[PDB]
Amino acid sequence: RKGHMCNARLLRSMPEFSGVLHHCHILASEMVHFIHQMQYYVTFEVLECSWDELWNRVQRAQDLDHIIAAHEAFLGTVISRCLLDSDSRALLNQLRAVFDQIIELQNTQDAIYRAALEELQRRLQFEEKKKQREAEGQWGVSAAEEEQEKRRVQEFQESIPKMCSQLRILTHFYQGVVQQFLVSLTTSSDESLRFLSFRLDFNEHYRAREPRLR
Amino acid sequence: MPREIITLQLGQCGNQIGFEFWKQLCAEHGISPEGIVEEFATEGTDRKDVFFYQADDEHYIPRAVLLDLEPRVIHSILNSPYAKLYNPENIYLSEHGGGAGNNWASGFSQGEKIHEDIFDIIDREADGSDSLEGFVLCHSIAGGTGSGLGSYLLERLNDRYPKKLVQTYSVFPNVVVQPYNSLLTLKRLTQNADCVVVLDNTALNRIATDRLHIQNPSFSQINQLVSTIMSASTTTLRYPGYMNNDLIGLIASLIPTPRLHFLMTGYTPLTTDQSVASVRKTTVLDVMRRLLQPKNVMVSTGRDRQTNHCYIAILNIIQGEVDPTQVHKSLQRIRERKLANFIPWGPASIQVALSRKSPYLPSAHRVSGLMMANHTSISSLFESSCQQYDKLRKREAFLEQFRKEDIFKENFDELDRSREVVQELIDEYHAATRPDYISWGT
Amino acid sequence: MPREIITLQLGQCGNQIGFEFWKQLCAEHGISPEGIVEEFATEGTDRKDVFFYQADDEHYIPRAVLLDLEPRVIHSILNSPYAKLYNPENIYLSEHGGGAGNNWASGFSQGEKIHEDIFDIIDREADGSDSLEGFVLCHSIAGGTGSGLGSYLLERLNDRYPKKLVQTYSVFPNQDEMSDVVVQPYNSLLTLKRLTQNADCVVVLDNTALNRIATDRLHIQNPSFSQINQLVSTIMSASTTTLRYPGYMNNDLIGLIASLIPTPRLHFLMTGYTPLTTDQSVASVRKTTVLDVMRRLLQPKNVMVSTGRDRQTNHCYIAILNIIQGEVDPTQVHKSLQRIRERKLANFIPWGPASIQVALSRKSPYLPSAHRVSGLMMANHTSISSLFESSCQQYDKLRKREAFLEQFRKEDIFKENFDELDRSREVVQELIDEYHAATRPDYI
Repeated sequence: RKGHMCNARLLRSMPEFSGVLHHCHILASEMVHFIHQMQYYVTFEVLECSWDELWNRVQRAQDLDHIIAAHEAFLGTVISRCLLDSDSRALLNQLRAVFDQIIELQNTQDAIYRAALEELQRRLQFEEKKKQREAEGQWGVSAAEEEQEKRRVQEFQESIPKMCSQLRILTHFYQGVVQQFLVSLTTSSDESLRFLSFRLDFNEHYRAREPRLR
Repeated sequence: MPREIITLQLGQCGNQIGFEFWKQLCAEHGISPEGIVEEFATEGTDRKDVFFYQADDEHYIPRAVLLDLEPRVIHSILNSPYAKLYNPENIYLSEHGGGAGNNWASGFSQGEKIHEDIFDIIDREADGSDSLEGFVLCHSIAGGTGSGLGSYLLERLNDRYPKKLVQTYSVFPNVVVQPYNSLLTLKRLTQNADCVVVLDNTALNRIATDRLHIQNPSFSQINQLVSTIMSASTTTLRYPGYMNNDLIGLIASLIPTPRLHFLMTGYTPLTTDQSVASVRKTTVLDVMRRLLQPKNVMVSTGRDRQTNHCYIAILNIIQGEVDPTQVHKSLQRIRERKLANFIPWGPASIQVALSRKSPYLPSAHRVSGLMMANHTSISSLFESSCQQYDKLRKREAFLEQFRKEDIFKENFDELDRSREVVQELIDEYHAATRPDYISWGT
Repeated sequence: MPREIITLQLGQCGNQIGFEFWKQLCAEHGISPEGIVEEFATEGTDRKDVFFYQADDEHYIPRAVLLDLEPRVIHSILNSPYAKLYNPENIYLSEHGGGAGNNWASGFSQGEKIHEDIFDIIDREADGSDSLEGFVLCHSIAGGTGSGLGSYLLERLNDRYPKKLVQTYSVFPNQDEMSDVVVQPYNSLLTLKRLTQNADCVVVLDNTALNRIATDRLHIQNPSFSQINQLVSTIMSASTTTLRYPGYMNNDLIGLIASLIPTPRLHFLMTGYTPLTTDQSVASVRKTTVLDVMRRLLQPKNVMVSTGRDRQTNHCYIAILNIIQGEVDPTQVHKSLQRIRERKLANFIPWGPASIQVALSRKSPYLPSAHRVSGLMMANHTSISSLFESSCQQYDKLRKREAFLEQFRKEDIFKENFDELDRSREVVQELIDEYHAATRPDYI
């Protein structure tokens, strides 16, 4: 998220690095703003509660057998918010699809920043020779360097479209493509997951697009 | 690894607030006035290197820089009991005793004059920081140092540390060039700060007077309230928790869009310790209902009846004995009761995090709530700032004083473009309250 | 669920009634004057959420908004011991302490001019109350703010909360006593019109009756406006005793209004207290029978309503509700109903539903009752049609003779003519005719 807000300025000087930057920023902002509430939700579904539950369960052990269940209850409390059951593996796989989409947006932002830096390297790499030639007394523009710079600029302007389209898909998807997992999340029977469905927020394309969010 | 925060204090009010925040962090991590951690907080689970730089003399040296172009404020900050607590190498005072003179232009000129000095202090704080999340600049958009120096520091920090979060603490005035300076500080925050937290003096004073029963509030009480809000927001960073221990996550949660960086703050209970809550357990639900009440917000954001102000995102860090189950129930009840109205650019983002108040800092409330919410109502405060800037620029009110300074030397163009930026921010915040902010940039 | 009531105090008499009612509620719920719940009321059965709003300090604060155009009553309310009991934010004080000048038109103008401030306090109280049921407007029918500002506050409460009950503790003027305001007749008529139109139910608290009852039954020589406010506070604490202490019947204001007002428009209630005696009048080992209480309440010496003893208006109770505070035997309540019906201890309206309910409920534990049986009488009687006729005739006398007509015509409500006073007298006359019909078989 910080990179979608920051690394757009790594090469925010070419209009080819505009659609990709803005669209990938939309994607990252939507996904991160949605996951901001999910962070606290995960921190309380099985994180904040299960530790105290384990403390309470061990608080009544007065025998080896009495203390045996104390940690098993903490185990179940922690495991509850993982959906690791084979039956719960439908919602678990939906959530891991959300994690996979977050990872994919991470790779997309990595590609965007690479386009923002490696393609920004050509604008200054060729300036060393001309800068030294000016002091050395040379004049004119090298045809091989001018043609290479023209090819590099054309590549930065035309192939930036691959980044632009990928980031536009990201901007759409961060709030839209989450719907396959949200189909199960919209059917949240657990009151904690229903609270997540009530705060499935900051999407910019889920509440407006996904019916369950608005 | 410790996750430090670099704090840059600009102006007299900023330096006083920085000293108060350093003392609050010291009390939270159990650090004495010399920065030495108390015996009761030596074995704390708090990552004190996260909030303050840890001096090898067991002193929690806050990674804070106290900047004041007038020797009075700088001397008082270094004369405070935290003189030994704060590292002297991070405190710079402008030898030019002319100050910024309540002019954003003069403040910017002074900041440009000490651009190397501020960047050096920032780099030194990064050196003394383990895993620093970013730098927070605290300044007053209407003051001279606060506005002009905030702009200069923001530009220098954007040039030197682009990968660190840029937090701006705009302390609004309760100066004829105050409106041009407000525009300039708004432009600086919108251009070089990734997240700007609005601390409006009018609403802060109103809240303090209503709850603490303090008539004619001075800057000290507003600074204390701001320090309490900041400590509640930083309790997750100070005490190493399980989630949201870094400012980057909060910034993404409240300002997923860098331009709509206007983050409003809330404190619960918003009442003095003398305000005795009679056998009232401030529950997560109670704290949420009080925060859903606009009267508890310490920011004077215009409650325009024509503009449907809404919370783009809200994150409530409850410090103290707050039950995560009660927090989830409070979040659900606030969403259901629509105690927080949210933008169509993203659904009702109301997050409740159960956090612990620092054990060495006494927390009188079992469950308190600090809200960092990006709401479109702050767009009304942006409209107010733009209107003030336009009021000064259209008549060039104190545009002569800025014309003595570079930001308005040729004309009042710095203040004019600054007011334009403030108006653009207000319009963008209204769009963020509108469904089209997802496609506004598309 | 709690059902908070937004107590709106207008005028000096209204401010006194509101402050006294807040003090009585704090005492009965065991809330100290600082709002910090009294040590004896932590386990109190008082539904403090129901009657009082829980502030940030958890102070048992009734949702009371004191709005007066004269600073004297506002200062006295703020100088009472219960200042920290109620929320300060709901008290709006007009810096222009000039009042309405005993003119109902001027009072309505003041209420509308402070409508932003007063409506703000009303809406704040409604948002600060979980299930705010409605507004109770304590004001004086003869005052300007009490009559005029009372009308404005009742209309504002009806408009902001059309579904919320608008109860008024309107201090009716002394129809038998020469009012010091020659325009006080017009003010009384306007307050009655406000009770009939912008208020859902009006409890007429005639100061002449207050003085008469205090002097004859309670042996209080010359009851003061402070005395009337204290009596109103005691009567309110008696009526809200079942509000704090949850009972089995008549658990809400809407239910009491339904049981006491067969006609939605004819909700003007006369007041009575039983036994009507000074606290020094200790009933000597006198086990107050429920039938004996009914007879004493029906005794005119115990009624707190200055209803003209008009032989032309056949006073009869449209509905009779006996609010008993203390240890009352429910079987004794049934025996009381039978004895009162047999002996005709209470005369009922011929054109209204026969409502003689005997409900046993507890008093506020924090409110000590000197009498084992204390009685508050809220009766809809056609004798109120006599009091309304006296008020209407006084209003007509003021409008026709231009008595204080300079003050009446100085306000916009009567700028063109004494239209506000005339419409007020017409509304009062219509209500009086309807009430006399109600006591008559032909009302329905």
